[PDB]
Amino acid sequence: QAVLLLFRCATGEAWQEIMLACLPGKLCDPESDYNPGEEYTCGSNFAI
Amino acid sequence: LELFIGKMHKTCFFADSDIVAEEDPAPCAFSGNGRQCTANGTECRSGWVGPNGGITNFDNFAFAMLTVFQCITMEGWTDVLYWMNDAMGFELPWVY
Amino acid sequence: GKFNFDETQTKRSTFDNFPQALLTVFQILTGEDWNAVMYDGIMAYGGP
Amino acid sequence: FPSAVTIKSWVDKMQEDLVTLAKTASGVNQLVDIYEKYQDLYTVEPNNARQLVEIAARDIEKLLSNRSKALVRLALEAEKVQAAHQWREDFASNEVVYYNAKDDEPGSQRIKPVFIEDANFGRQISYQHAAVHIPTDIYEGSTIVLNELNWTSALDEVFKKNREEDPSLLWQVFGSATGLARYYPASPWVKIDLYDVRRRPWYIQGAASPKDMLILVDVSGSVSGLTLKLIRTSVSEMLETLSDDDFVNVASFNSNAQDVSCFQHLVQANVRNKKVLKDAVNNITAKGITDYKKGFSFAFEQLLNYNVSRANCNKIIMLFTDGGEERAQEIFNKYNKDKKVRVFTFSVGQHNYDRGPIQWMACENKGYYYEIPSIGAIRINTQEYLDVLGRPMVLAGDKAKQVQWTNVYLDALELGLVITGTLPVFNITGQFENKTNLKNQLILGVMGVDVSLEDIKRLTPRFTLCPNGYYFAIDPNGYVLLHPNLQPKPIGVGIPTINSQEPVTLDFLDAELENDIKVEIRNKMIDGESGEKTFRTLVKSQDERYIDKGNRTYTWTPVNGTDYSLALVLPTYSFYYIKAKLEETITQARYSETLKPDNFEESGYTFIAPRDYCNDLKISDNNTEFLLNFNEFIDRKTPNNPSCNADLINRVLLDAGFTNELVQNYWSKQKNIKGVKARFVVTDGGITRVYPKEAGENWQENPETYEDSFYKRSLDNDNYVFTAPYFNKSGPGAYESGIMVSKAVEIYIQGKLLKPAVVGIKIDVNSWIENFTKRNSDVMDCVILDDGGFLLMANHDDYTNQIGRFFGEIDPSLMRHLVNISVYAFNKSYDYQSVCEPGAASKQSCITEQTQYFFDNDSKSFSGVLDCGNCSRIFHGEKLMNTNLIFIMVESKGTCPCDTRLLIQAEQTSDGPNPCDMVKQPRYRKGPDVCFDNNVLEDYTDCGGVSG
Ligand SMILES: *[C@@H]1O[C@H](CO)[C@@H](O[C@@H]2O[C@H](CO)[C@@H](O[C@@H]3O[C@H](CO)[C@@H](O[C@@H]4O[C@H](CO)[C@@H](O)[C@H](O)[C@H]4NC(C)=O)[C@H](O)[C@H]3NC(C)=O)[C@H](O)[C@H]2NC(C)=O)[C@H](O)[C@H]1NC(C)=O
Ligand SMILES: *[C@@H]1O[C@H](CO)[C@@H](O[C@@H]2O[C@H](CO)[C@@H](O[C@@H]3O[C@H](CO)[C@@H](O)[C@H](O)[C@H]3NC(C)=O)[C@H](O)[C@H]2NC(C)=O)[C@H](O)[C@H]1NC(C)=O
Ligand SMILES: *[C@@H]1O[C@H](CO)[C@@H](O[C@@H]2O[C@H](CO)[C@@H](O)[C@H](O)[C@H]2NC(C)=O)[C@H](O)[C@H]1NC(C)=O
Ligand SMILES: *[C@@H]1O[C@H](CO)[C@@H](O[C@@H]2O[C@H](CO)[C@@H](O)[C@H](O)[C@H]2NC(C)=O)[C@H](O)[C@H]1NC(C)=O
Ligand SMILES: *[C@@H]1O[C@H](CO)[C@@H](O[C@@H]2O[C@H](CO)[C@@H](O)[C@H](O)[C@H]2NC(C)=O)[C@H](O)[C@H]1NC(C)=O
Ligand SMILES: *[C@@H]1O[C@H](CO)[C@@H](O)[C@H](O)[C@H]1NC(C)=O
Ligand SMILES: [Ca+2]
Ligand SMILES: [Ca+2]
Repeated sequence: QAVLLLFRCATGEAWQEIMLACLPGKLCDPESDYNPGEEYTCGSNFAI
Repeated sequence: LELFIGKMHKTCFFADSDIVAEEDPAPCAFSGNGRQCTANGTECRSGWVGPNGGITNFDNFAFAMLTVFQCITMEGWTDVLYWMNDAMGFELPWVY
Repeated sequence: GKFNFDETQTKRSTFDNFPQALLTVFQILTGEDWNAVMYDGIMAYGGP
Repeated sequence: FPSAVTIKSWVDKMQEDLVTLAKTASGVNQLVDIYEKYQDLYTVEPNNARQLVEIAARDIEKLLSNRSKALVRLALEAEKVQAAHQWREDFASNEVVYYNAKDDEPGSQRIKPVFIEDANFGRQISYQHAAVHIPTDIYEGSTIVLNELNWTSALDEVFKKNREEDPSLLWQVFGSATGLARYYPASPWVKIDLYDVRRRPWYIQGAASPKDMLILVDVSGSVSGLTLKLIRTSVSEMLETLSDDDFVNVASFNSNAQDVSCFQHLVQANVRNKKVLKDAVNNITAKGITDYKKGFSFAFEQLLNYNVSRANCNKIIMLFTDGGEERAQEIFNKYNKDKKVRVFTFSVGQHNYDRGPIQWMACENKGYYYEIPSIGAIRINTQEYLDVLGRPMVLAGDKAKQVQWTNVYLDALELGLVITGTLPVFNITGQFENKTNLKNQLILGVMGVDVSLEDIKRLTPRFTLCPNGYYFAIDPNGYVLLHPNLQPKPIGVGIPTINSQEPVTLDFLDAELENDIKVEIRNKMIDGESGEKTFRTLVKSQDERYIDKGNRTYTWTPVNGTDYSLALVLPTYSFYYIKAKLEETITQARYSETLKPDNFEESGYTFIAPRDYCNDLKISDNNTEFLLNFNEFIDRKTPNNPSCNADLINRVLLDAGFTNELVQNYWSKQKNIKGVKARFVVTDGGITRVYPKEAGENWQENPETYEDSFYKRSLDNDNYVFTAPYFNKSGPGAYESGIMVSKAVEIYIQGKLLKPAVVGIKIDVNSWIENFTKRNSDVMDCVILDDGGFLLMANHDDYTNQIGRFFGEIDPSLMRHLVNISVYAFNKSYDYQSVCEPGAASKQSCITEQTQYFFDNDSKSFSGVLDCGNCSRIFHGEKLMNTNLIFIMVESKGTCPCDTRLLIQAEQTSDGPNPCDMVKQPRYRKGPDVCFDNNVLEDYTDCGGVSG
């Protein structure tokens, strides 16, 4: 899936929209390991 | 035409009504392999028009040729790929 | 003037006057979202 | 076929059997003697029609004078308090403290109230402060709201002072032009909330005088798409700001001007007419070029018609365009050179056209310019035109301050049917020096006070007169403020086909059966003049199944303070009533034991009317605990009754002795009769006794005497009345109840005809079957019908099983011919307050058509031949004496194999009458004589263009 996303960005479809979706203020999937209370931590300023 | 014929016609509907349950509808599973409705009071059946109002589909030679040309031009091919991923599984459409 | 079929929204990439048609032609030449304008033009003449 | 003389022998033998059984078993003559044997426990008092109306008209006039004083008091303080306001711009430390409704803060502090439970209020309220309602679209905590929310805090002192003088006071509300409504007493607000106080009928009627709105709609090619449905929604919301005092029409122009509907001129803009325009404006399409010259000429010419009824008030043109390059200087110069007509222009939709001519057409014509770019701006921009129309009213000053009363409408806070008095509030800051005069041309808001229809009903008592008499009040538009037939439901329009913000405006002619004389009475009542008329009228029954003719007397007078007219309908045999005269204890006490539930065997099951005998004793609408709460009260409260009225208590107690005397002295002698299933007696006092204790349960009748259909039916008729049981298992009434017979007693005390009570029995249908035969004949059919064509007795088994059913639904060929030969008449009416199951394009309100049948000719013998085609059917019909029954004889349906469509007498969901041909000859009405338009001092120097 990561390779498919990178191929999509290489073709230049919505890569800026994906970058916006990868911003720091994003919800975290339940299956990940995170402390209770901080649901919105995943995503980083490294995305740009 | 041989593979994806008449498969973009099943969207999440409402219980015993002709109202689409999504603001941006996507196809359901043609044979229980793709995407299924998750909402408690929604079911999906046939009779849907299509993803882009019926323009983009593979259920005719003209439609298939037009969507193949559009995919070749790099514009909106991921939309068709994701609609295929909703209709059928994840393994066949990505090869095409 | 044939892009008034939706009745629920106003479209920005139209052929209303000369500047707007010129901008739409330029945008199609750039290749970005040309399929959306094609879909609008097809739906303006009776759809599929 | 038997001869005519032979049939009369059959009828006379059975008529004597029926009448004798009904007369002897019920005891009609025994109760008549019982009433006449005493003649000293009660007195006969006259029912003066002229005095009754005038006394009640003065009570209503005084009641509305209570509320006018409150409105004047509230309006005086609101103007004075607001005039001493400084327009603070910061509310950080000087926070505004108030109780906001519909809640579970820059400068606002909330209030937590106690919300005790109070009577005469269907919810929890609080007299400690006043509640504030702010619409969802309006942000609380803004500079405009907070300033409006600070000076309005002084209204609470007057709110409490008003209730101190008059404890029986309903909602008092101040509707601000800002948008927020502050009402007293505080009460939590009632899905999402779309309530705006500026769109309420009472606010709109006080913001401006009536109008002559004419809507011009641009249906040219350029408006197709989003901006077409924006105009259609905008026009529909604009029609919601009109009332029955305003006249409107809608026209569209695209290279040619025409009306969008069938009206062709201005119409009264009531519920029926506004529905037609709303439906017609939703069918318009955009095509062609734009012609403003041909569009305004059509609009200006329709405002100079004067053929028909109008408002003779504000004449406005509301243009719904997007943009254009044509100003039409010549049209405005030619038609309104003196600027006698305002022009309001709306630029609707997201477009890139020229708004210059659109803006200019408003400023030069004393109008305003509005922009509606999207759906979210439709609701706010379609109500702002009342600010412009209110300019001449504020400049009038004191003379433009009169209390106006609205139509009957359902309260938003679930209080029932209410009316509201309205008084506008002006901005008079700097008026003591007359220097600002710029924002002082707009009203601050509207002050309102509610009056319940229950309050009006208390001033018109009905228990001193017969159940067939009643009061009813009228409004200058013809609608009924008070009527027995008015119901707390919205009036429907058309048939609901789906895949309470309007007033309950029910006309007098639609409340009851129309007549030629009634129109003359209504016209006299509308203009206002006392009168009196006695005439013969046909009256519908409580159950919409029977029609009977009886003499009636109408006595009407106008109410002084307001424009309402009060009338009292009072038949004969009711100009005199029985007033109980007994104060001794042991005589009164012995009647109180008769009501003891225990003795429901010796005294027969007893019911009690749920009347308001005393304040503390509350009604229960079950007649099980209420009876228990009655005898316990009468055995616990002293006879003085400081707060309980004794006129009702003496009336019911007197009849308890009168009724039990029939039960004990006469009914107990005949414990069981072969053909009698039950014996009953109903009295004006409000007690019903059924001898078979058992039968008590089978009694599917209202415990209140004044709502019993068979009781009123027996009063008009001077013979035995047979009531057909309801069909389709509407409770147990098929074979375990029987045919109900009733007969009203007639009393002559001093030459005065009195009908205090009715008596009757329930005929055993099985026993009647045996006597009828003395069976399943395939040669001839023998059926007995009542006044109304309902089957009561047959000899074909299958006919008998469907007892109490309309004869047209089981033998349409014979029933249809009977109407033609003029033995059965019928008149059809419309029931506007009815609910029906929706059909294809829960339940919704709709209009239903009711038909009722009654005897037309007075002749008793009817014979003829029915021609159904390729066959022949011969019948003979005789009517039994001293009853409403007709016996007819005809051969079998199988002799002639013809079956036409069945005749239906039931609630039919119709949509009539047609409104396209009622506006040609509309009902007479009188409009307000006050108008506030075209004032010299009006500024009109600001529109939406200069500011926009
Ligand atoms: C009854 O009528 C009186 C006048 O006859 C009226 O009192 C006047 O109210 C207005 C406000 O509506 C005051 O206007 C002052 O001047 C401007 C006008 O808005 C304000 O300055 C900014 O204006 C912009 C818009 O142009 C606005 O967005 C902004 O918020 C304003 N404030 C800023 C930027 O700080 C002034 O703030 C405003 N107030 C002042 C100067 O105190 C008049 O001053 C008032 N005149 C008098 C004599 O009091 C009164 O509101 C009317 N009653 C009701 C209920 O409306
Ligand atoms: C609009 O809001 C204003 C701000 O809250 C209100 O003005 C305040 O009213 C208070 C109640 O009277 C005043 O308190 C007292 O005022 C008297 C009158 O001069 C004086 O004794 C003192 O100023 C004060 N007493 C004390 C503090 O013990 C406030 O002074 C006054 N001004 C403020 C708070 O800035 C208005 O009442 C309000 N308008 C309406 C109609 O309610
Ligand atoms: C009613 O309005 C009409 C115009 O809308 C006025 O004009 C007359 O109309 C009637 C027939 O509709 C005729 O008398 C003539 O055709 C018109 N002219 C005149 C001089 O009468 C009419 O005057 C208005 N009033 C009446 C009573 O018709
Ligand atoms: C409404 O006011 C009028 C007068 O404006 C009242 O007319 C009175 O009629 C009685 C006879 O019925 C006369 O004796 C009085 O002299 C009249 N009043 C005056 C002031 O002259 C009329 O009665 C009032 N309406 C009601 C219901 O009382
Ligand atoms: C109610 O009664 C009958 C319905 O059958 C109608 O009155 C008769 O109408 C006919 C129609 O031409 C007249 O010839 C008769 O003279 C009328 N009978 C009368 C006036 O007694 C009518 O539908 C209703 N009557 C009203 C409204 O007065
Ligand atoms: C209010 O009405 C009553 C009767 O309806 C009347 O007696 C009274 O004078 C009126 N005014 C006040 C202030 O009670
Ligand atoms: Ca692209
Ligand atoms: Ca146009």
